[PDB]
Amino acid sequence: KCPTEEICKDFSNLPQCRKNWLGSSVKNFSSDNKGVLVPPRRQSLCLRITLQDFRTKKKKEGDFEKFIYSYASSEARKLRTIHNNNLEKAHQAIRYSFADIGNIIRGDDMMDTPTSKETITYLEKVLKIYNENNDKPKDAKKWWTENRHHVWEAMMCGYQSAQKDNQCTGYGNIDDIPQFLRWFREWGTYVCEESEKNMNTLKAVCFPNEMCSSTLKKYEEWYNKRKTEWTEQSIKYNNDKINYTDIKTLSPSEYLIEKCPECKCTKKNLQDVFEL
Ligand SMILES: [Zn+2]
Ligand SMILES: [Zn+2]
Ligand SMILES: [Zn+2]
Ligand SMILES: [Zn+2]
Repeated sequence: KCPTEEICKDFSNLPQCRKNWLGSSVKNFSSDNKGVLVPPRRQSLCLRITLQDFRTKKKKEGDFEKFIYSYASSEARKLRTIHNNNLEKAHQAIRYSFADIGNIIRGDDMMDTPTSKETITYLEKVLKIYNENNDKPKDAKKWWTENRHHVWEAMMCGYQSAQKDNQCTGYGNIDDIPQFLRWFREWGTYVCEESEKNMNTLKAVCFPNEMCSSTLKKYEEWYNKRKTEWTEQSIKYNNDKINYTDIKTLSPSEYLIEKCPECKCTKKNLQDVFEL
């Protein structure tokens, strides 16, 4: 279920958080991460910790952590405000941001930004200050393992404040899925949806004069835009799949067709369209 009303009170919103696929501003975009496209949701993710945030929040035990929780809660609220007429898109976007918050905290998020580079260093310094003589986490990896449940509660409390939803959810194991795969999947959820809709539209108009020709022209523009992105992301997918025993023999289309339950990608709307 949703978390108790008590737990939610302990979290707070941040007015900093208000409401395409980018092939740059990724670390090592020409080497390790060639082919990686950053989701628009990630580019817009509400979480920034500055040297100055570190200075203020470190002064009281637990405040820096709560500052993180607050951002996570605001990110969730924002996402449900964006996807207000669609519960499940909202849920999946929250999950994706939750996982992204994980990589940021753990210091291996792919975006080349100060927040992505610096958050781990600030968290770990604070944990040294307060936990160096007890049994509590002193590194960000253990912190995440021990506190990810709290982070998720803050997101659900956030999601509920958008429009008093009573339908919360768990996060599956989303945060354990390699980030490049999650981004590829999220691309998948947008594109396979476009693809199914665009096909129906094309068939309907062209195969029940100029409207057909006009429809096909737009269908082509959509196709070429996504085809470049498909091509880029397949480079990363194919380079890195060798390291995972259960996808190493799968093509990029097979990955999204067979191993992305949120995707709705099919042979007809993905494989037949994008892979010749
Ligand atoms: Zn759901
Ligand atoms: Zn969205
Ligand atoms: Zn750089
Ligand atoms: Zn908790």
